[PDB]
Amino acid sequence: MTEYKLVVVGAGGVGKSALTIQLIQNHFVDEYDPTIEDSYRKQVVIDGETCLLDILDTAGQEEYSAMRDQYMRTGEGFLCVFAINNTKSFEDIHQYREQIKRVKDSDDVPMVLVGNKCDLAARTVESRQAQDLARSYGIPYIETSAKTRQGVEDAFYTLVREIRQH
Amino acid sequence: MRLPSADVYRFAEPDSEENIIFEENMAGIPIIKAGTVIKLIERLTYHMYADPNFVRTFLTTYRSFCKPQELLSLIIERFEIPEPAELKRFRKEYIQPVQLRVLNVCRHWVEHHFYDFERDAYLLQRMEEFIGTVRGKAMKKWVESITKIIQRKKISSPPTVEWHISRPGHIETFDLLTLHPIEIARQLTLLESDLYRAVQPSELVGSVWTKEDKEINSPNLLKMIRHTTNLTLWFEKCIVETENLEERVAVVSRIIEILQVFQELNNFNGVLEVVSAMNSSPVYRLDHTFEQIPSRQKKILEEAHELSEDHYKKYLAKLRSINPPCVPFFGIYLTNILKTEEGNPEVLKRHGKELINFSKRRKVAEITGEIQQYQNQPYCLRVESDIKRFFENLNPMGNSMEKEFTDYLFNKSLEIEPRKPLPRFPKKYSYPLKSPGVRPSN
Amino acid sequence: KRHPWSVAN
Repeated sequence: MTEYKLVVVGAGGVGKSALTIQLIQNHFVDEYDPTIEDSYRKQVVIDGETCLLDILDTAGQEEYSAMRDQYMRTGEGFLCVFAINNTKSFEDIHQYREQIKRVKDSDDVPMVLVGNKCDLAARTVESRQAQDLARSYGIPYIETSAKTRQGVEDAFYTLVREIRQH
Repeated sequence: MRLPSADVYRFAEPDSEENIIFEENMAGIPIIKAGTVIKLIERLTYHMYADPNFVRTFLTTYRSFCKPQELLSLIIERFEIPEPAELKRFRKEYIQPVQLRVLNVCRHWVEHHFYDFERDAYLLQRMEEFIGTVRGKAMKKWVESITKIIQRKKISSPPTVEWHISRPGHIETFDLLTLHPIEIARQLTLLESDLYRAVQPSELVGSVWTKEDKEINSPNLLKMIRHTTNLTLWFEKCIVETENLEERVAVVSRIIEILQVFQELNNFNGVLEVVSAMNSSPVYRLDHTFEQIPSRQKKILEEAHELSEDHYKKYLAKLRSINPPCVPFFGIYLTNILKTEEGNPEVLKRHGKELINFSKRRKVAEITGEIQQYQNQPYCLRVESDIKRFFENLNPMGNSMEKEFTDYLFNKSLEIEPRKPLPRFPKKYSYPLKSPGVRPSN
Repeated sequence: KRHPWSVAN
């Protein structure tokens, strides 16, 4: 069966790790041990086709800036993630995407824009702003909640559909 | 045995499902999974046996759920046991061992986690007061040992250094091709090993290197990473600013020899500095340059790159099997600590009661323990003060911002090998490009 | 093909 290499890209310091963690955990297990293969590999069924998502999230290694190319080189699809309570992380998106395009040597790499909402801080990025950025790039926008798991699956599945329809 | 009433001594309340829970599928001592802070303090100072592993994990990780001043108050409260003949047994098998455990905790706290006291003088005032009130004959030796520590805290044969074109003292000619590649790898390994060894768990627990005060709380970690980034960028710079193709091939080839020696030294930070440079956008596309790299060096670089594939599967196995000294790559630890802390609840609930999730803290303490285990052993290599200083002061970015500098590297890449016929560029090195290789001179 | 340091085909 088909395996998709997905890479999570986004600013540190605003809990981006929750997007992939919440995807991998069974919907009611709060355990997470990042030191094992099941922690980043998940078998799923999307539009009736079974496949394996391999998800790279380097959360915590943001200071190793000269490694971004190396890590981005491994993916065929990219989740660009910002926190909806952190305007700076939304502004960082443009340059992340420039870098993904250069790494992959292509002007349309499969990718998705993901605004992530943490439990309690206040929104500073309006959905219209993000929707407009994503349209200007020609890519989808998904909002997710780290508290409820709403949108998480949608974010990854949309990305897999961008790869399949490329 | 019979203890006071919980309404006088809070640590007498019996265990229950609402108090303490244990790990159900794992040196004779049960693994605490979760508990109130009262119960955690109880077991930290348990009368039936010492528990050094619990003490170490607790004092490494407690600040997420208990503040230092609160911990001091709680272990003082634990120490001051009121009595309920049969008192003789109580004093022998409850008061005495619990108080010794309290002093043991104080001792480990002041010895291995003195930073709590250096940042809150009032905490140290309270601790010295407490120790001063301790009047016992069984206690005297431990009390004196603690006071001593507190007082102190307020205060084989290496191989020959190799040379290539630059001679000893000729700082002004030091460069990637003029220093001996073995010696570059050795002095970078000494630098990176010291950088690795200076990082303390206090910069790591709590994911503090990712938070707004990272510069304050994780200064050695950041300095280490920044050195690694600096060397990667300098490698890319050396490559794309060598515009003559033959000279560029010699530069890339010398960098692969440095990588080979990094491998010989188990300097995996150095291995990955090189691998990250070779994977960078400005370098990875230089097909005309890799074309002329001899196949043996291609294989060396290929093996190194493969260490990073599959979420570092082969790096992880190789690290597990080598013997020190080595310099691990830190990035994986950082991701695992961060994802452990973010991917598990601070608190578990049982019967409506909140219990501190201690197992997630144990997982973080296992990671910091593994880091420490590789910080023990140093390298049997001699420092070369001038080569050392040369690499400490590398500054490939100069005054440029990150984006400007990485865009300039990529535009140099495009100029020296256009997407367009391949141009020619004149040589820039006056000296010979031939390498002395990576075997010593005797 | 693959990486520039891999065996050509």
